[PDB]
Amino acid sequence: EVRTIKVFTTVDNINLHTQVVDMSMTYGQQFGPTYLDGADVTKIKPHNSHEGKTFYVLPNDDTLRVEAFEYYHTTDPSFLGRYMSALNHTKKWKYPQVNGLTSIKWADNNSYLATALLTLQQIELKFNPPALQDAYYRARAGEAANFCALILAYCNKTVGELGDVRETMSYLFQHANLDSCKRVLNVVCDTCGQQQTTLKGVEAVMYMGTLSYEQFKKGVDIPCTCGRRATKYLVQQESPFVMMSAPPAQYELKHGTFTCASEYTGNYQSGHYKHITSKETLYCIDGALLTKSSEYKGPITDVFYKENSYTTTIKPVTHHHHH
Ligand SMILES: [Cl-]
Ligand SMILES: [Cl-]
Ligand code: NA
Ligand code: NA
Ligand code: NA
Ligand SMILES: [Zn+2]
Repeated sequence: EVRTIKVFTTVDNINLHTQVVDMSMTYGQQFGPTYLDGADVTKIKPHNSHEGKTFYVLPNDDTLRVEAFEYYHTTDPSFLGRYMSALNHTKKWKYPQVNGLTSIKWADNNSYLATALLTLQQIELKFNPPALQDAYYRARAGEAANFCALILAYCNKTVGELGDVRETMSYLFQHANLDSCKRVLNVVCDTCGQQQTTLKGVEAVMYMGTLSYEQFKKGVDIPCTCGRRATKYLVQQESPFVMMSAPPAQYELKHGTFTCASEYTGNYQSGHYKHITSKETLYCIDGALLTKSSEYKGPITDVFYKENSYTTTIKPVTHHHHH
């Protein structure tokens, strides 16, 4: 005798697909890789209690391939498996409210994700994939498991794997609407003259080499191809924030001069991230932990600043000689 139950399959947890499954065959024999709220049930046969429940599957048919792309903006074949695998862990993490923001209690080497999530709640950023829009809204309300699992999937990081905050933000920004962001730079060499460049989108809001926005406006020394040290400085900026990054180094964060920052203690193989936010005082959020101070000095790697529109008032030759 053939026994069956009705279940629903999905790739986006919105659009459902009715299935009649044979209770003598595993989900994998019938759907391929199958997950129940992150749990891998591929090798499990249907239970009575599964009737009417929704299972994630991989995009096997054309219908599912379109739904998955429209929701996630990826066609990487393993994406849904990686998201589900991560979700099985992140649904067990805790997301405490710390100083009015959703943080993450430490687990599974997740300090880089905690400071990324805290940072997002302090900068103006809109995501493009519906999956991130929906999950980020939930994360702001305090239910951040799906958002964290999506970050891991989009960044191709597994739970427990070491992550870099700058790289994680770069991926998040790649999936955000930054088309209104513009940056104009000028590079001045005594030998080679002046070279202006215009950057757009993610490249307009990220810079690697100095933590100081003020120093970037004054001028930073970089190598020129001729071998001399040229001066690079910010000509014009149109964006709601900027992110300045550098290899970790002792750095003083002054209250009221920045939005938030990330601190990395450790080395290239093992470390830990903390988050610093400048509000009525300086708050240091370390997952679930919170401390305060009037001054802060530590190995800072990333600093975020507010912006709207900036235009330099100084001529190039003045930046080259006075930075
Ligand atoms: Cl959004
Ligand atoms: Cl996108
Ligand atoms: Na935000
Ligand atoms: Na919130
Ligand atoms: Na974009
Ligand atoms: Zn030169």
